[PDB]
Amino acid sequence: KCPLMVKVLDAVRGSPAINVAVHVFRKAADDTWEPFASGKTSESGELHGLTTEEEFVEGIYKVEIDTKSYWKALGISPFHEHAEVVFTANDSGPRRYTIAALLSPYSYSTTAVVTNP
Amino acid sequence: CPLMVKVLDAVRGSPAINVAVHVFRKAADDTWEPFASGKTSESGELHGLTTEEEFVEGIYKVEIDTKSYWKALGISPFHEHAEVVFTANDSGPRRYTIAALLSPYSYSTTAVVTN
Amino acid sequence: KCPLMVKVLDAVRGSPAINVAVHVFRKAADDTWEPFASGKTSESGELHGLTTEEEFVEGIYKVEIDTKSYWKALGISPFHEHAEVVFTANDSGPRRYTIAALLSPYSYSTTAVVTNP
Amino acid sequence: CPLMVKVLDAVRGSPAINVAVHVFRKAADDTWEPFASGKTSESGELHGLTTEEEFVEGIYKVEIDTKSYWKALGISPFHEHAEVVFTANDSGPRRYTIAALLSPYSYSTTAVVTN
Ligand SMILES: C[C@]12CC[C@@H]3c4ccc(O)cc4CC[C@H]3[C@@H]1C[C@@H](Br)[C@@H]2O
Ligand SMILES: C[C@]12CC[C@@H]3c4ccc(O)cc4CC[C@H]3[C@@H]1C[C@@H](Br)[C@@H]2O
Repeated sequence: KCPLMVKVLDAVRGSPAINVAVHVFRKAADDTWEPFASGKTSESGELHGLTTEEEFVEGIYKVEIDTKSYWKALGISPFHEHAEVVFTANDSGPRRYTIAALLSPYSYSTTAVVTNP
Repeated sequence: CPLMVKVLDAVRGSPAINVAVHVFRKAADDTWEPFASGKTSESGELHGLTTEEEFVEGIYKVEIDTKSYWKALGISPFHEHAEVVFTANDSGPRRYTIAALLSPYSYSTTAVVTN
Repeated sequence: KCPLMVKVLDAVRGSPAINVAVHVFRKAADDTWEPFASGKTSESGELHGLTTEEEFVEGIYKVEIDTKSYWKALGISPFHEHAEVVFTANDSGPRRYTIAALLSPYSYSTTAVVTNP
Repeated sequence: CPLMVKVLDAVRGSPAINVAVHVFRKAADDTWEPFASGKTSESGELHGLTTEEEFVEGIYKVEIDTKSYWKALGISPFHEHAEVVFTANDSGPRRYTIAALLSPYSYSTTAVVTN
């Protein structure tokens, strides 16, 4: 909801990827990754409510999507540990970010849709 | 040499082997005329479809028969085939590689155009 | 709306692809492509209302997305004429189909999300 | 031979040339230890990163420095880099090709694992 949303789809089943764990980190002043927010995708493959416009300040963020556990639960041993998405946010003022990922066992893609509010 | 097709399997992390590929050229009456065809190799590649002489400017379609590939693997697919439609242009680079990455409910295709 | 929706995104701009022409065809009994529906994507990159559950019977359908005109209007000469999506629909009863496409000048992807109503 | 990286540019339909690539291996203290690196060739490829001897089972990360690539082209990009994280497994095929297809606001990566 509002400034950061994550959407995950399954390219094998043509479906939302449900119950996928997502961890967001923010680079701290000492160049370490600090925990920022986390959650799981819903029945629609979406994860809303990770942060607020106030909390989501300028910075470098990493969205980890735990794809390996997703595939393993479906009986599949996939190639990747997780899909990582690393980006600078809000450098030119607040924006609305949708981070999308499309998953296959040995491949994925990831796409950002960015809107000006 | 001027046209190659390369196909990968995103589920198995492998070349997509034995996939039928049909190339067509658009005729003056806007129908698709068979132009060349073959099956992908053990490396997922299909070479020797055409020649510099035959591959003149025009509109081409490459059909990759993905449904039969997934059916052989016992995996239910969405698409009948992947279609790639483009105009060949002499002003650009001399070689077209039409690549495709296949999943049961999604495909990605790219053109790598080089000299 | 209801059983067939098309969504188009621009991978260069990280935005919906707006005002993209979309033509849907259905294979007739004489194995020819008959016009079925058409429209343009909205400001959200979506195209709703192409058909109804009544009209969208079993068959083989082709969704043509006119990507070349889209890129040309942005000053770009792209590789493909259009993105084609060809599929059998409703073979096992009515379903809800979202046909998504992600566009770049020399590449695209397309993905179906299929739901049981 | 056991690890290759191949990078393509979806905007220009070309190999992505001169892209920095850094490989890391996960250490016992869960930090990332520099393992190998290089720049993609004129064919968008990076060979000779490691050896059969050195490429033991473990968790590896391949970072592809996409932001600097797009910046050089004058195109505003979204990601800092593309990351690819995986466990090397001796039970599987002997060669890993890590491929990536780049756009300014989207990337796709595949592992092609072969003998
Ligand atoms: C990058 C790629 C996967 C890797 C492919 C590949 C893999 C190994 C290799 O030796 C060559 C290629 C060329 C096509 C490449 C695909 C084009 C696009 Br459709 C796909 O994302
Ligand atoms: C995952 C996706 C980008 C995000 C798209 C998206 C974005 C926002 C949203 O609300 C829905 C979708 C569904 C299609 C999704 C695409 C399908 C495939 Br063609 C592409 O990789």
